[PDB]
Amino acid sequence: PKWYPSEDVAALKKTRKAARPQKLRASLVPGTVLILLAGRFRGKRVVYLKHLEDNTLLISGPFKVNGVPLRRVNARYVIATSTKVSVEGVNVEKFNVEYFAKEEIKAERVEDQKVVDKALIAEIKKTPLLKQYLSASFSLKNGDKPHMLKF
Amino acid sequence: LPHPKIVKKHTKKFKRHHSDRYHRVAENWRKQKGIDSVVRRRFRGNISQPKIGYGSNKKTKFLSPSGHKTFLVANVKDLETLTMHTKTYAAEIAHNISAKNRVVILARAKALGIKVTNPKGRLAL
Amino acid sequence: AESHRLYVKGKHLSYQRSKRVNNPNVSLIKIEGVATPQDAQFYLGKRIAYVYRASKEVRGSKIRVMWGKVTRTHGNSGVVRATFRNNLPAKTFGASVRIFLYPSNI
Amino acid sequence: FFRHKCKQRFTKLTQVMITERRLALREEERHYVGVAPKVKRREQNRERKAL
Amino acid sequence: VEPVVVIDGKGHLVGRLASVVAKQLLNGQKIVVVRAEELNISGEFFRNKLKYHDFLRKATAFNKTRGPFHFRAPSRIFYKALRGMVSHKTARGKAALERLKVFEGIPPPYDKKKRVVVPQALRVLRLKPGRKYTTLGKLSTSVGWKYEDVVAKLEAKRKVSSAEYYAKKRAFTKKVASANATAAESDVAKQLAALGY
RNA sequence: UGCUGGCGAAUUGCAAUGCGUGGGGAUAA
RNA sequence: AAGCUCGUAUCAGUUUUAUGAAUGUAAGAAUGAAGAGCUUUUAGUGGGCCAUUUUUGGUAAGCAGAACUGGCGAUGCGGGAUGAACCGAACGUAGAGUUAAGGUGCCGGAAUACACGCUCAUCAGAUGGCGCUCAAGCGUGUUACCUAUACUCUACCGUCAGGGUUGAUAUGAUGCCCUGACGAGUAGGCAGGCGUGGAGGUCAGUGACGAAGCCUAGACCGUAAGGUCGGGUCGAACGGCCUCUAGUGCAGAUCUUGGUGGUAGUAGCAAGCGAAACCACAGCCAAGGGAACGGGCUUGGCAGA
RNA sequence: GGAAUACUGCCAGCUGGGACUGAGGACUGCGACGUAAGUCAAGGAUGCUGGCAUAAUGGUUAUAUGCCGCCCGUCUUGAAA
RNA sequence: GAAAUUGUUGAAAGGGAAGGGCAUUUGAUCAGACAUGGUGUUUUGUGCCCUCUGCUCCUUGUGGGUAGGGGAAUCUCGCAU
Repeated sequence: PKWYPSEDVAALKKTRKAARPQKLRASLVPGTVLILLAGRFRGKRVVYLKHLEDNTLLISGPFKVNGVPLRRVNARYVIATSTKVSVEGVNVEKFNVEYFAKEEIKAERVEDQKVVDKALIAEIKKTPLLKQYLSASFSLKNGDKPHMLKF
Repeated sequence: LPHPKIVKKHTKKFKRHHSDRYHRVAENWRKQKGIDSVVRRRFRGNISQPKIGYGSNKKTKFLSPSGHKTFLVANVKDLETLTMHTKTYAAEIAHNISAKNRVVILARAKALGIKVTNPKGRLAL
Repeated sequence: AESHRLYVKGKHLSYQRSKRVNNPNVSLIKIEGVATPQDAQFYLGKRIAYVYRASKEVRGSKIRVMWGKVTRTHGNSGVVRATFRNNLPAKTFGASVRIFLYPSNI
Repeated sequence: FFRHKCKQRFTKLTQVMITERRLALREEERHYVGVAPKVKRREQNRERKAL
Repeated sequence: VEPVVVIDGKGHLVGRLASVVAKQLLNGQKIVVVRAEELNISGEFFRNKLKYHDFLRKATAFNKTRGPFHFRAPSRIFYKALRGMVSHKTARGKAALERLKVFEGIPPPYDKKKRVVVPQALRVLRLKPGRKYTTLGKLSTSVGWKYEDVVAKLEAKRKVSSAEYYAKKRAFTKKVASANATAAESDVAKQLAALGY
């Protein structure tokens, strides 16, 4: 900062692009079963919990069911199914954007997993076959036309 | 240097008509002068001709892929003209400079922060 | 167990063309079970992949992929225009092309 | 012009004294060697005569 | 939608069928037309018999042995009608035709395997009721093909060997229709119906 | 997986599909 | 091209009213254009054919002649299967979008669309081929779609036009800019550049630690002329810059000289020895490609070293 | 007698999905919103995130595939010849 | 020691034409940093630093070069760890 510009570079114009919070599509409401589409956990049924500051979604399997940890995911790489669960019993507010820094798995992450997942397992047991539904993997069979399919 | 995305318009070399068929006709560009020539009347399928439209953007002209303008250098004196334009220009050590003198040039250009386009020229380890 | 398929499979038909001129940039894609432009509107903007075996192993895999996007519809049949990064080889006229479900509108 | 440009000359020429940085942490086991084309054949055509 | 799509000429129209079979190739869609002989055209017989012979008088001058080879066998008669819409020269073609297989009748190893029909090429779905229309069979016969008989007979045999089959099968699905009919009503069922099944 | 269980999945970090040669020997042509 | 007055009310392949025997003169009529006239001088240019609209001469017909306006000429591009005369469209380099003319069975990108009727033909019909018959034909209507260098928008190149810019501009005011419009081209004209041999000047230039040259499935720059660099080969001079000068830039001339092929191990000598003529390039048929032009194209038949 | 509803047309009505582009470079101007303080979609893209050095990537040559491409020059004639 | 042209070897292609343009795949192949910090604090240790004593070239204050000692308990002023 104290070091003078040794070469003449042009300063930027005062750019007129104020950032605005992400407006998610209508189908997403906290406590919604999703289908992840890309990455390590592609074609998995995963519960949606919180919209984060970095325009992502905080999601959990839960881990006890399908082996999906407390992960972040992008909004566009998800199909949101209409089947909603109870979410109000879960304390999500502990973790945010800063939680997912990396500067073998830490014990703190495992403890946050189990505390949340037990507070979620209790509500999954209410509806029939929902536990089995989350353990299963999504796929398009012969005759499945996604422009027709209601999720 | 933060440079614009360098657009080239035409990467391919503008070769001459029938430069490939005959051997005596060079690949160096010459216009077709005859009135009955298809290249001159710009028929479909035939080779593309050099015209002013293919001209490079003024802001990004003469720039190498590194985003520097090329500049020939003979000796340490001519090198030290670019003490103020390290981000803009790049030292091109001339072809005929000996291996004895290049080690001297590369020592100075490394110190001044001048990017040399052709190091390792005549210089083993 | 059998199906791991998260893509709609469709054939790569041709390039965008007239009778005598073809633009190799824009490829025409038939998609399975798609009959109208109205059904094809769903697939607009979705990422495409052409997956194929190659001879030499590149990154611990003998299989390479060309990625691209659906741009728009093409005629009344549900045939769809598609621009890839590197254009499809033209040897692939009538080859399977994987159309994915990201990015999702739904 | 001369106000900020001599300020600018001074700036660059002071950060030319990054020479000392290169020359304190030198200790480099390389050094540029010329390849004179006479030697390039004294050490080619004599190896082929060696074999 | 199916690696191979065995078709059954029986009651089709050279041209239309063909055409549609054409497209299907140029778009990587293996095919296998069968019962070729029992194909169909349009217009009286005496017609196709001419609109052919003409194709027969063809032949090259100096050397008739190097000109338009007039294939009699139906399969072929039709294979031409097809190779006629398929650049059949540029590799893109060769690549096709290379995807075809027109048989006269229905020889293994297809006999044992499902087939289909191109609803957009049926005498009974394109030709105005009662209206002249060839039947390749005769047409071929009338102009060479020396086997209409063999296939013929050697055919009826196939229909048997099968017909017999079906029975066994039909007699099988007669049970199921019951198995479920009974096992129907119960619960687990009811439910399904609700969702639709 | 017809029904009921008990464990493991992470850190892949917010997408980048994840069967011939060149010589021997033996014997058929 | 330049100089002179002006920048206007100077006009216009146009319409209108006015006034006479399609057609004359005016407008305090419209519409468009800041591009006008007066000198003075300087290149190139003396080809027709087709089509349109008026007639004039004409008998089996065709047409023959005259005048008038276009098309090609100097001109690509989309379409008409293919084309001097048809249809659309006058071209800087691209990206995206929309269309024209023509089309959507397949070859062929695009509806084996929808709706009303008609048509059976012993070579229907619309045919370029295959093929087509409640059509893929005929007559008509309704939408949907396909795509050109066309139009729209954006960037970029250059040209032209208008303009800003100094008690000096964080770049050579023959600089740095801001705005808009434009881009075909033969003969010819004007202008800015690139290269070669030598001269003056300069770079206290490069150079046996390798100059010049030569290659190179090597790299970069310049629209291009070309310039620069790496690698290999080489062995002694050479280059940039500001200027000067000319025996200065090649594909052709039945070019000159030198060298080397195919022909050909052929003709030949009245297993060996060994040319020449000649040589744009190749050499399958059918059909169309208007023009006593089919050999390259279009559509078919076909085609194994 | 009682409402509609197509059809034509309007909205300086609302809410989405996709592609392409990001030119320019301190601030001046026309504005909107906010009582003000300010802020903003207002005289041209910013912010976050990932992939790297045995990288990432980019190129040359060789052929294949789809489409397109009459043999150059001179000299005639109306152009093809 | 160029090109035409010739042989060998290696690679590629070849069903009655090749060479060219737009685009891309495959095969072969070449590129791809003696890049290494930047900033803000903290030990010390030195010097052109503080301080004591000077000497010398010249032009206007807003000068330049260059010795002998001391001193870090003040000082980041610089450079080394």
